[PDB]
Amino acid sequence: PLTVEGYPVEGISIGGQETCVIFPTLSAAFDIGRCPQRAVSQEFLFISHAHLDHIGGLPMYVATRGLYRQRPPTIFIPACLRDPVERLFELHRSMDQSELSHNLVPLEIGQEHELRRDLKVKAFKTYHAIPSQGYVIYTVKQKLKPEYLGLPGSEIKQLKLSGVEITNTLTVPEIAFTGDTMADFILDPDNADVLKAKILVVESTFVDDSVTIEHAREYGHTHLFEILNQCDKLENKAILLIHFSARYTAEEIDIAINKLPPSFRSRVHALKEGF
Amino acid sequence: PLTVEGYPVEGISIGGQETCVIFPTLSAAFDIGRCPQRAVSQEFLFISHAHLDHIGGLPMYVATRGLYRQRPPTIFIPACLRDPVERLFELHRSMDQSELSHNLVPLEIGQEHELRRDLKVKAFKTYHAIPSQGYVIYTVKQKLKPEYLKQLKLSGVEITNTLTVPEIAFTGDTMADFILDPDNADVLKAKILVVESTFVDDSVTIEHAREYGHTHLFEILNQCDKLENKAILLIHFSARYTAEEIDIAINKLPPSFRSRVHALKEGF
Ligand SMILES: [Zn+2]
Ligand SMILES: [Zn+2]
Ligand SMILES: [Zn+2]
Ligand SMILES: [Zn+2]
Repeated sequence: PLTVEGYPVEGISIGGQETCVIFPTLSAAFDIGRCPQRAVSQEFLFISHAHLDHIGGLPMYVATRGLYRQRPPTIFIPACLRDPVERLFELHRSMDQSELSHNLVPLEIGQEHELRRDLKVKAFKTYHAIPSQGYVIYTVKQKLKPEYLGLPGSEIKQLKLSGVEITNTLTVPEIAFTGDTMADFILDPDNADVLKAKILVVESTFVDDSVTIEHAREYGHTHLFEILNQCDKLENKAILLIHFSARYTAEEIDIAINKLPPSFRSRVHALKEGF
Repeated sequence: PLTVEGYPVEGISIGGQETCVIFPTLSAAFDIGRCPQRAVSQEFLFISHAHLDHIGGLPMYVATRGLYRQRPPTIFIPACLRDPVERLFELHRSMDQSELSHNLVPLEIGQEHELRRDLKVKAFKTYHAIPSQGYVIYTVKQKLKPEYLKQLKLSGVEITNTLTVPEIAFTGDTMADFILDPDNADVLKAKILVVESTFVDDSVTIEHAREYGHTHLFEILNQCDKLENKAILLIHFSARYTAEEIDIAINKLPPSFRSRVHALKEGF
């Protein structure tokens, strides 16, 4: 199984067909594809945009969690999609008489929401043919202050009783997911945290010269050549490339990645499920 | 692969998760599940009811046929679903900014629709927790009358007979009461009956299957002589089962019934 910077990664992203990228240790799915069964067990769903290959599985995801008596999921969407997504769920309810319980959380670009005491999300601007946004998940953890770092637990414990503040809150961009986008998201000055996230999940719909950059840009997509051109500004520990055109074989993908300069290439991974 | 009375059968049916049963030589999908890629090449989609494990894949199926430049599919639904399904397409059209071209055919129970010169479908009543119907596909062929095996053709005598044969019956989700409905006689004569048996052994009672609008294998067994089908294809087993448990249950059936039973075990 695929693992990136310690995180298992599941799911699939074929450029024409479906995109659902799953981080099961975060209970997170980035887009819903055709509702792969592995996605059903994730409590948090982040929708980048309303193309059917990204959003089409949404009602089935909610319905299946309901059937299995799982906690209603929390679903993050661009704010402008709240209207149609409400309409969608009410239509299905009007037919199938089910509850389709969920928490729908519209986010505008730059807005944040808490997933858990130690986890939060922030939406960021992406550049695509229809309304869209990416998401950065941040860890929010307590870390020992420098002066207490090398200290026996017994000692730490008494400091706790006395009531000393012994930790600092550390907020770190952990996973950044673009969904479909042009490479210009990299140049948007609001996106600095995207470029420092431990893992960047970004589409590279086209990876070799069989397709031209400006053609990639024609449909709101990114060419691997553009990621390379900007690689010096990508401070991510890992880059997970997704959403390759269905025209490609897995071996073509590997070839394209292998051709990258070695220092950058060492940080590059590919989600090849289904290729 | 799975072949039933000469028909390749593809797709998947897992109770509560996804149902899409594909007869590719008929360009037919019975329900759409989560839109398995194999379904996209079928030009005919027959929807039994609106539960999301049966209908959720619908917009993706239409969208993908458009991307491949295949003809807009003809989609059959219970007549009562016409307004909300029309609306659903309009809503996805707006969201994905795509045409989602299709031909929606509301079919009332008993109504028929010509699929090909030699093929037609008819809806039939099923008994489920929400409105539902099954479908029977008939062949319609012209064959020389036995006696003649030109001057009679010129004279304008009918020398052929039009033979209408029930070929595939698909129930979708239903209680076994579909067997009792006298309007469903042809269902019980179809060459292949594709019927759900959500539960297949005594770990669950018949009554429990019925509470949720489903059929227990035991009910089919207990009425097996009413079924004149050449083949019975069981589908929609509860996800609690393994393939081995399904095979065990079928193996217990009496030889006359057992010889005609097949199961769609994909994913089990
Ligand atoms: Zn896409
Ligand atoms: Zn898109
Ligand atoms: Zn079902
Ligand atoms: Zn049902």
